[PDB]
Amino acid sequence: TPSPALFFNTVNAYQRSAAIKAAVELNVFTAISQGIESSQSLAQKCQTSERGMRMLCDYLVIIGFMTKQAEGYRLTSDSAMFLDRQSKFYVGDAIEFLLSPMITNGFNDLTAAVLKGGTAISSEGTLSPEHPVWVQFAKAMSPMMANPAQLIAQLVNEIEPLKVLDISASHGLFGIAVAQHNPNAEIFGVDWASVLEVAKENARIQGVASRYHTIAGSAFEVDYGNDYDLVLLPNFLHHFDVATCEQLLRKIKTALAVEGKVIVFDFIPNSDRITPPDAAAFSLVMLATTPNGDAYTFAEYESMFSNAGFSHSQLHSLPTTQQQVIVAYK
Amino acid sequence: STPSPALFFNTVNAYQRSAAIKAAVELNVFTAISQGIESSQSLAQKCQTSERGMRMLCDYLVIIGFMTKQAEGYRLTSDSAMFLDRQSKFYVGDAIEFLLSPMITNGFNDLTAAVLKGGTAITLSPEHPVWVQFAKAMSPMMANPAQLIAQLVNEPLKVLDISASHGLFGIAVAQHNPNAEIFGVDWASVLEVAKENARIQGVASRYHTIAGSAFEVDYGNDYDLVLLPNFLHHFDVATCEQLLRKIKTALAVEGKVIVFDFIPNSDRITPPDAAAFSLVMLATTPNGDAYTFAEYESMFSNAGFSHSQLHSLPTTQQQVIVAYK
Ligand SMILES: [Cl-]
Ligand SMILES: [Cl-]
Repeated sequence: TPSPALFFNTVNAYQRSAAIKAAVELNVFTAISQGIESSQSLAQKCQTSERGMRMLCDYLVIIGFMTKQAEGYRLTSDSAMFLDRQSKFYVGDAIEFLLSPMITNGFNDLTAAVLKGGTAISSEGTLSPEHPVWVQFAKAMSPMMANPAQLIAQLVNEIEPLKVLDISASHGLFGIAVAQHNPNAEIFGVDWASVLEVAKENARIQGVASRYHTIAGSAFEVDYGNDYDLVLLPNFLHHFDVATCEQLLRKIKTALAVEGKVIVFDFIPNSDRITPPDAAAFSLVMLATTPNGDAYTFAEYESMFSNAGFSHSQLHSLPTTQQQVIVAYK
Repeated sequence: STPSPALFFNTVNAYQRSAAIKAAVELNVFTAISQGIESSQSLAQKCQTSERGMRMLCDYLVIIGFMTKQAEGYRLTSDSAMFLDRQSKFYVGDAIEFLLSPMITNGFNDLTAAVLKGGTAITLSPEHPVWVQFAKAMSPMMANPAQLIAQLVNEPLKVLDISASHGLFGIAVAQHNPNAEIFGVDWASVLEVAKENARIQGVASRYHTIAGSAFEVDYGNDYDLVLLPNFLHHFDVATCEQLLRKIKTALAVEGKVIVFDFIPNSDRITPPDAAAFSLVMLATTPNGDAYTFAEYESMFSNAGFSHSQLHSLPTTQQQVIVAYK
């Protein structure tokens, strides 16, 4: 039988976002933790009205974050692991970036973006110089990037760099992990100055500050230097049109040493542009927030590297992690 | 088995799905595809948008399940062909005029404040104009329930329809009962949608209106049937009880009240759409709720009614209570 349920669930999907934002901001999951709490008790613990807590928690049960037992609400394993502040795997503060109005405003008029072919946000959306949303990204999103940074590092350890450039270093964890596994590596991070403050702090925390160097400014304007064994591009290229990525890849080529390598870490959808769903859905994010950005397929990236003068590019799917890697060879 | 933050991240970004379906309806994408197959280039030309914008939106709409992507272009699912193509008799797309009204989405923009307060941080203002939008935009999905309730009651009647809105509940009683006289109660501006619908359905000579607040106007007397579609949920129990006392007075000796509303099981988590409606009440009203049958039963009892009885109606989304004077 045919049904308008998808339509209506989709129309009202914004409510789920608001519900999880409230839950996180109010520490609801931390208050429940691995036990069972009534809404009356969560009201006391989180300092809210009881009826408000009850209506929120019933909804959180309805959409899958918790269960409702006789004696109260209980987290699912996933909420206990990822949303309870007591857990080492807590990612709940990612909303500081993901639900930043600096990001969500692009979706306030997606019709406008579809009409014009890119972000309806004033200027160049999130690509304006030193946009503060990238400080929020660097602070808020680093927990989920820790593991892939380590994976890329141990994929690099099969190569041995002495000189590393990390372009849009952000939190700095990709270059920092290279430094962690390679005692003779010197790391150069390129980002806006206020973002590199985070990267530096993370290098400090990780014990590699003395081998961590910064080149503040636009990846397109700064002088990188040269003789780089390894150039990392984590979650950068998707923001720009193809010509701009090509401009960047030529600059990178000049800076590489003889046997130099570029590692791209990004959302790389299959050629269908609909799978994997999370990778492929990122193209709407690029429409909403950037003028000409896209979630580019491997074939598209292979062609950019080919046109920028590289000899060979190769996909490493990395099934253990959400995003995908391309290694290019000078 | 293996734990995942996927539910968390997909819930966090869920607002994006609402944005995409809003753009698609506003741009008339589903009407442009219809029951055929159209490339993103063709659709950009038909809808007067950029090619890349259309491609990116359509790929996203394929991902979340509204259409498929074939070799030669995009193709609707049956559900989209049925409900989102304007050419279909069952088109419901313009429901977003109410559902994505700022007058509802603003409430969720400060849901955290609502939870702390116990009620809306910002609909029940005298003559709020979002109710003219509800009446125009939400009527297509109420057409079938209205016919079912008219089926359920139908055996010279005097009917009161309280918060008549689009007027379809009362109108359907008159559609099926040619000697029924209908008295719609809502704000004057909302009643003009009701009257337009009365006329369209050919029942206008037997459609009458009492303009103003359901809580202040004078209903008259000797009502066989009183309809309460989608209204009690906005108010607290005491305010509901007040209205039901006022209703009781207006009823003839063997008079019945029919409530059509979101009535969740006593778990307050099923059925999912009924149960989740209480968050919408938190976000948008000071003291509204999705009340359960026990709660409505108690309200009618305290208001002096002899009896109330549930009719789930599984052939629809919402549930029905009949109360007896
Ligand atoms: Cl990153
Ligand atoms: Cl209604």
